[PDB]
Amino acid sequence: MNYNNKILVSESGLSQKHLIHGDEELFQHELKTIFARNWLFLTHDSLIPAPGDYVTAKMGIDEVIVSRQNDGSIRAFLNVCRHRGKTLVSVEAGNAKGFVCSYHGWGFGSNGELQSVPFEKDLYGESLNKKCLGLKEVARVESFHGFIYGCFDQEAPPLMDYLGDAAWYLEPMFKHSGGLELVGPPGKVVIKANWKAPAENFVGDAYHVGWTHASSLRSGESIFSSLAGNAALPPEGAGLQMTSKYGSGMGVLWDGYSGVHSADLVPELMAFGGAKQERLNKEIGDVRARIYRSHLNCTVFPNNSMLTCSGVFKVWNPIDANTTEVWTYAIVEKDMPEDLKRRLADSVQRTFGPAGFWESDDNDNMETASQNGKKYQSRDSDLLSNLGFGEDVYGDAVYPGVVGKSAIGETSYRGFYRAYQAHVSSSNWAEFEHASSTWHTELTKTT
Amino acid sequence: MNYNNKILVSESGLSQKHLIHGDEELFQHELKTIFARNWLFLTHDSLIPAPGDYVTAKMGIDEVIVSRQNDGSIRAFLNVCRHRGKTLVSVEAGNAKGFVCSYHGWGFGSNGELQSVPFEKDLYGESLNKKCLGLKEVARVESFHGFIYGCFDQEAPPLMDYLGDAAWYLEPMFKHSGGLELVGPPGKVVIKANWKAPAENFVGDAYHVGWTHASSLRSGESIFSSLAGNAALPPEGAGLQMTSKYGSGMGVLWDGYSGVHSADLVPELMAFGGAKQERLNKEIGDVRARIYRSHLNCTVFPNNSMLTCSGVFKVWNPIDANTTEVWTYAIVEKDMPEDLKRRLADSVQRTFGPAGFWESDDNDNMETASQNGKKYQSRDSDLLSNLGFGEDVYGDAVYPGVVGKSAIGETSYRGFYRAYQAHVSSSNWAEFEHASSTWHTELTKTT
Amino acid sequence: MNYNNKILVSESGLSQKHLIHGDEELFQHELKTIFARNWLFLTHDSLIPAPGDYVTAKMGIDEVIVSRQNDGSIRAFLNVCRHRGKTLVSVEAGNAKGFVCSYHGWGFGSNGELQSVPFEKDLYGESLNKKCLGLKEVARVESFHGFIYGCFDQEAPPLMDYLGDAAWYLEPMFKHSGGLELVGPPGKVVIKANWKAPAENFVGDAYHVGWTHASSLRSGESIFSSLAGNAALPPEGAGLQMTSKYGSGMGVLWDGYSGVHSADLVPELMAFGGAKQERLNKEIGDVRARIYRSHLNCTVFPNNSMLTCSGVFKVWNPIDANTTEVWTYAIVEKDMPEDLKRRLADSVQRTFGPAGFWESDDNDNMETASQNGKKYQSRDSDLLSNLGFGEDVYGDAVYPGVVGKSAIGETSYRGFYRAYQAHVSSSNWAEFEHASSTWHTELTKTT
Amino acid sequence: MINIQEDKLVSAHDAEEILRFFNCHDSALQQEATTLLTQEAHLLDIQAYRAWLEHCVGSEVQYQVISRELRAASERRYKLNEAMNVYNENFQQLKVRVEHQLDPQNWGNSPKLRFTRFITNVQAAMDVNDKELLHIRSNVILHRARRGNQVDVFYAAREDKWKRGEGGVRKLVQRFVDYPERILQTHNLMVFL
Amino acid sequence: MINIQEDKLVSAHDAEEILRFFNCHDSALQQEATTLLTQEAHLLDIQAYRAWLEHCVGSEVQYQVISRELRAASERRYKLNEAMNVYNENFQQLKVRVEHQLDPQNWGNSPKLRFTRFITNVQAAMDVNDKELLHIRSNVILHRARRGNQVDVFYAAREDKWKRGEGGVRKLVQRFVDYPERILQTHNLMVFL
Amino acid sequence: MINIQEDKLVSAHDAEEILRFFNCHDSALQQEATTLLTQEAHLLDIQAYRAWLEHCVGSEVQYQVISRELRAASERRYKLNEAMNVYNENFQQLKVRVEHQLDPQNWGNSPKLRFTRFITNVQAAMDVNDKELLHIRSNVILHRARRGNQVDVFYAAREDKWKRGEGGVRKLVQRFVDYPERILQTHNLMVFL
Ligand code: FES
Ligand code: FES
Ligand code: FES
Ligand SMILES: [Fe+3]
Ligand SMILES: [Fe+3]
Ligand SMILES: [Fe+3]
Repeated sequence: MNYNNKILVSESGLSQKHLIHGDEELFQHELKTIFARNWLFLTHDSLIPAPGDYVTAKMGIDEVIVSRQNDGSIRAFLNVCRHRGKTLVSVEAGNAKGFVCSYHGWGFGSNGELQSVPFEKDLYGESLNKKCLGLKEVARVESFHGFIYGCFDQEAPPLMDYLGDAAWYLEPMFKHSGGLELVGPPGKVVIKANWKAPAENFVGDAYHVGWTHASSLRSGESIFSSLAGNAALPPEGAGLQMTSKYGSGMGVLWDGYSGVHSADLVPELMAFGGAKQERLNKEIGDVRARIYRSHLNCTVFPNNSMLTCSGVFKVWNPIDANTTEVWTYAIVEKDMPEDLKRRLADSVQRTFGPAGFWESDDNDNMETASQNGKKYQSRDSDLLSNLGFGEDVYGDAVYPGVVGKSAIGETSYRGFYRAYQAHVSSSNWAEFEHASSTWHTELTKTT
Repeated sequence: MNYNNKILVSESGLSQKHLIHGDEELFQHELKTIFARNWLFLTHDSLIPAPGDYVTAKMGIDEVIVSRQNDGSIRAFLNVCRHRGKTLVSVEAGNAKGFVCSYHGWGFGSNGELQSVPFEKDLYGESLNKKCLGLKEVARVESFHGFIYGCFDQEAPPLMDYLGDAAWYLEPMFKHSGGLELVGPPGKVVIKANWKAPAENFVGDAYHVGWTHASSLRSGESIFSSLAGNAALPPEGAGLQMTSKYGSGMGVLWDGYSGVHSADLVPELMAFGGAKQERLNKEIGDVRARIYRSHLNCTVFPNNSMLTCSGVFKVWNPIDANTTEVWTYAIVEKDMPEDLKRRLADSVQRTFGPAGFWESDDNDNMETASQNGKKYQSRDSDLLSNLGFGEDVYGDAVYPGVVGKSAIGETSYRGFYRAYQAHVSSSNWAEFEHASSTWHTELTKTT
Repeated sequence: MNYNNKILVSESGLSQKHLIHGDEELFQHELKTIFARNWLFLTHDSLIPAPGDYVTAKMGIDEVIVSRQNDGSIRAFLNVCRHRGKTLVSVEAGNAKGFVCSYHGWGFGSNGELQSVPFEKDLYGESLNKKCLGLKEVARVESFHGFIYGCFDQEAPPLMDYLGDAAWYLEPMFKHSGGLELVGPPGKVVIKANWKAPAENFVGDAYHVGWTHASSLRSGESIFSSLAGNAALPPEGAGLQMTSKYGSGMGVLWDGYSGVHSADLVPELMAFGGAKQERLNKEIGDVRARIYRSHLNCTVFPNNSMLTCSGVFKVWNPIDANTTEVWTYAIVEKDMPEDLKRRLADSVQRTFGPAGFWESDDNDNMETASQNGKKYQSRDSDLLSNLGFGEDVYGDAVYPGVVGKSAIGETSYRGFYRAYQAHVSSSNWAEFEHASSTWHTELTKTT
Repeated sequence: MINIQEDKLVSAHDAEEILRFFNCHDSALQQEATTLLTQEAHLLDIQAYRAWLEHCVGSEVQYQVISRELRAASERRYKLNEAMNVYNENFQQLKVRVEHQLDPQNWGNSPKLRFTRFITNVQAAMDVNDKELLHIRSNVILHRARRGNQVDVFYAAREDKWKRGEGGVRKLVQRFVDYPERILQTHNLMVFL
Repeated sequence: MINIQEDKLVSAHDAEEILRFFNCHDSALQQEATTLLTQEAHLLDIQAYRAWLEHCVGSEVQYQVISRELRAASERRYKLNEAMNVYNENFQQLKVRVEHQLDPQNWGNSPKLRFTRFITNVQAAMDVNDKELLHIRSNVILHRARRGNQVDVFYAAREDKWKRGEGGVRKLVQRFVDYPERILQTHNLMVFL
Repeated sequence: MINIQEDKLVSAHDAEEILRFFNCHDSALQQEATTLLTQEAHLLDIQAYRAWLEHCVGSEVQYQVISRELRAASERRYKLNEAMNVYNENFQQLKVRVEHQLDPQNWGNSPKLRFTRFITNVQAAMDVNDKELLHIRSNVILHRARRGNQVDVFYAAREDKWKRGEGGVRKLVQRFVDYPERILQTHNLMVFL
């Protein structure tokens, strides 16, 4: 398949070829043009706060060691020994000043430098140039209010610019709330689905909530209980959808601070968020303060997703076209009381973790939609994302980005897939930029 | 591999390259040139007799919903939602006027039409053209005396013509007996073999019976018991072999109405079939009436097989080059007494079902012959099907088709593989026809 | 990938691309250019000593029957029936004058000839040319002091020449000791590693011993106990490394006759080997007699490895790029007392067999180094084998081959990978010879 | 103890069966049943099929294993055959299968198969009317290994009826298994559960 | 009986637990516990979730399953959360999950799932202080089959506490499971271990 | 009870073993054996290897696991070694393996492994001549999880001999396992069955 010419996503992101969820050759091509080129979630400051603290993380199918340096910075390295290629670290987290390879004993520092080689003088004499034998390093590592992302491509935009118009929406919760923390360790489960399936569902799919999660809504008595079985349609102005130049996007559901949490947490949360919203009114204004206590279902392109307020934080780690490793963390506001923090963490896993009764509603949707992408008669079929097309705007006085002034629609799919086509048909960042010079015009065409 | 030039089957179907049972690229090419182009078994009227009755079925690796319409006709659709591609129906059979997708709630009718979309007016307004969003439909669905076959290719021959010369042989049992019924549900088992292995074995392999099934013959006391261990060779004129232009073919074993069934059923069956054979003598003649009570091991090209009289009905569903999903049903004569019907059904599964002691004799044969097709030194080796070559005739006064007037031979392999080469080197039906203009001359060459 | 141009191994075998341990296309290409072209271990005379004795063995991914003929010779055949390609023999060893296929009953002799075909006269008449229907035969089968190797390529060098300079090192133990025997049956385990990983480790990796096997050394009280945790560096002149034109090579550790065996065997072994070394001094000289009682870690290109003295004998059978079937036998000196023979066999399996506590130390090393070869960021990385480069010699007065006069180094890796590049970029034996006309100059470049 | 109008996922049959065991508060019968099943599994595991027939199986036995068609939880109109019989054997039919297993020309039995069976969760209760009839419920994990690298594992619940016939030996008179995997991924179901 | 300074791979917790069972040399309690667990597994296997709640689960229950982060054997400085809760439920939370299972719009439950549970290695000992509190240890293999060809098998050790509340019925008051597979290869862990 | 001339698939050894258990109609011994094995499995599962050695294993132990070569059912001429020893250990050899497991530089043991063992089908019978010698048969399913996504499951039948030595503690004096899978698909067989 010629990825320069093949139309995998139609104009304005209206449709995608079903094969994108199933084709292994395209998966291989994504490793290069999506995962090696874009920003990927690694960890949070709260997970490696002290010098020598490290976690392992996936970046595409590659595994990296993410380590807090003595100077307080964070560096990330391929989890691979520079001698004969053994995996260096076999744990998920810990603290250390270095890492020793259990094959031949080479010793690497937390800064990736080759520090020691057993009996170096007697074996290598002076021949070994250690300065050139440090761990392969991740070129770019940047932070967004404590959230750490990595990128293998030096030519990428800074993380902030990469977030584009989505940044404005996240800031109230990520910045103005006084800061978030990530509660680990994460739940880890393998699903038989393409990474794009859950990515697209979290980026702009409020339409499925009432029906897919009918049973969970009915059972939990969460603030969205009505909506179960599509019994009620959310009111006019219940929220909006936005998307952005580099693919990130989100749905906004006004005031839903208790989110997916069951009646046992709703009073406390709704009280906590409201109290903060009052204080924030003076600092960032009413609209932005409201956004803070509003439920955001967002995907940070390409494979990091979250539900603010619900506090669900997800990494969709790619294995192959129909295999994904799901990592689930809980996000909490630092100034929440500890007991509330612990209960929120448990509730996040209770709903969306390995045994999450909500996440289970989604399994078959994701797996079969992905698996059907390999079926002969379906490879060339068109997946539809045209809901709300021709009513999106750009450059609004209040809400930035390409915006659909409605709670339910497919705006965020369109922006997600627009950035995806551009990347897959591009050899580098400059070409993606050229392919994206009229992005917002493309998304609002008929408006 | 250039499938236009590659000789996968030698002239006259004398030999096949062992790689056909193992090559994944060829498997992929078969999806297009065998499974998407030819007639495939779906179900039987007796399985969906009432309006709204449906079953799911495989057509290649695709899954379809096969539904009885209100007007009494049958239509079949891809089991895939037209929105984001989720699998629509998750059961094997039932009754309903429509199907609702559990992802976003789109409602399809049993006629495949998009009937309802949740909150269509508020979300899509008038923009959604539902008439264009019905389930992808199987172009051709036809019946052969209650047996329902589907074909994705509109240019195909009608089913009757597709059956060609094999139709004459099947008619006495399928038509003149007063009709057959299919007893479900079927047994379903995955074997590690290429779909062609069991297809070729059922189409023309009486040679393996005495030896492969030695233990089953000895143990069951069926009408073919002698023959166990190749202890006896069937008498001169014990039967024949036939094949046809579009690949279907069968072996005929004179008078074996009790077939593989154990002594407990032989008296009743042999009495039942004889009684009917007497009545049929006046209606269709002695020869044809005999064919009725004669054991036919047949394959309807490409992957549907059966043993009449024994009542074994098989679908060899393809998964990959060394993986096949075997479906086993029982076929019974409608006018048989119910108690006989139930006992025959059990005996079919007892012998050839998931725990069928006869079918188990075949497992290793099929699996290793298929698996050896991937082995380096064997890919380019030639599988032989030359037994009886140069003694087949065409245009006989009594027995139509390309015919080997002998119970044991490889005539049916030759015709099967002749049609297979023609299809794989052809881009469409017109080219297959051109490649088949001297088919019978090719098969009888040296006669 | 163009294997004519792609540099998979740098000049002088200094580095290899990590992808060689992970690429499936390269694996497929190795089937042709490594496994179908080179000498592969089949069995030992002691395993099939009597006429009609046979074993099955792998040659690449192909399976062959290896049978002792009446005239005392050994012939080997593809374990595949010449009719429809079923696997002929389903056991690992036995005795028989022929083999009958359980599909249709064709009978083959131990000499591979098609001897009988059921009811041949009545079915085939005279048409079947049996002389042309014998089992596909392995072209070359040769012996090295009872050890039997096979080669599919007729153009190969005789086994002795193939062993090249490594032969001299093996002769004292394989020839002058009065002969070795192979104790079966072998242990059989599947590891998730590329066949080259254990092949390279056994051919020249003494560097990993102190560190990888720290726990085993400490626990067993074997003659190399000191060395555990790299606590001590072996003395100057503790041994050497050699490699050869066709890829075979080995490490030599002076006097280590008790090898990996635990204190319970050290006294007896050290006594037994010394006694023989005294007798051999007069026959083959002091140096060669010492080599006999010295520990050799050797790989016979491409995938047969051994530790003399320890008595470990391994076949690394390829399945796919990250899957290998490990066969483990014990080698013993024929003139050892039986009770010592039995205890040595048990100790070989105790240390290096399926539950071998030493072999287990190596598992993760092999599996991850192989698995990392598939990871995107690591495919194009360079595995290093430059230790001791520029100090190897060729044409030494005492020790033949390309030789590193040091116990620990990477000489044998270099020669192994030099022969591997040459084969993979070559279409036949003549081209490999041309690509190897300055092999030893290439390996000693900077010396 | 179950109300199936409230416990909506529970079949009437299943509710019937669990009532029969919550009230046979009877330890010795439980141990007898355990012994019976362990001995049956052992004979089966060593492939002593004739012994099994002679010592464990009653002349009036019904040995049944079904594969149930996957239908909608809410299905109420479609009434055609819900299941097929993988096994549905009388003593004679079992004898045929045993002969088929013992026959020297059963090529699939060379080299010899390896079976290993694990019987757990044993419950026992006497029948209300036939005082000589014992109901026994147990679960089985059956492991079959053959030809180097073929490995199949089967899982199931067994509903048995055992009766003392003659010799006082308690023998199997009915075994019923609703096999839990609709599509077998084990080559065949040719084993005695 | 364990010295953890010598048995270096043994956790203090594990050593504590094994001490509690090497000295409840008490056969009848073992049989009672066996019965309790077999009945619990049976009700679960037939999906009688309301019955399970009413008859097997105490109002003060803590139903907990954790996934422990993989750390170095020699780790001693890193002290952040070692584990997350796959389950950590009180009676009400369990009731919500049960309702979620029974709901007619749980699309994942059609067609009906098939569960088969195997309970083994049962040990029982009374608590030292609360004479009404029974400690029960057991291992479970849980087999789930759905949708033709989906098959998931779960393995775990269970540390339980059971108490007679009212009706004299012994009910579950605490279940603790440290799930042994860090990354689940089973789609989800949505089953009651 | 078996006639091996008629039950053609049955080995003489297997027939010998089953005779020894059809006549130790002895419930208390069965329960003692059950307890012994469950405690042994528990200590093993928590990796208390020194405890296992001290409390469960006799000084005269032979701990043996074999892998039998696949031969023709009708084989009668080929008489070379039929099997190899995956394990064939005396007490000292077991101690070495235990030390190897406990060693801080066993890199394969970090992060810590997770074992879960299921023991079923327990049968017990005293030996005819040595009244202090107990024969115990049981089947084991052994589950090993490591490094996130590595999962190996082992299945086997165990033929044991246990003797009261000193302290009156019954200890293991012989374990014999004929491993049923010829080619292991589990990376290694480095576990104590
Ligand atoms: S592979 Fe890491 S030290 Fe050699
Ligand atoms: S995928 Fe079917 S309604 Fe959306
Ligand atoms: S395949 Fe061997 S006789 Fe036919
Ligand atoms: Fe959802
Ligand atoms: Fe057959
Ligand atoms: Fe090693």
